[PDB]
Amino acid sequence: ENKVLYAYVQKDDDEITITPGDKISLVARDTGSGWTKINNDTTGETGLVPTTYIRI
Ligand SMILES: [Mg+2]
Repeated sequence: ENKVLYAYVQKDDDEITITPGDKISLVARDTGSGWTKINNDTTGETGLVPTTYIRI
């Protein structure tokens, strides 16, 4: 299953918070920015997180 490995707190409007154990789903893979767009179904939010912090 998809995983949050490392916690990240939102820092700009396009980002979202993730914490280990949250249920996530992919929106769009990183194209070279270092960020992946996801949904966090635990929190209900959608946006960018650092790619290395998750496994999708
Ligand atoms: Mg912005």
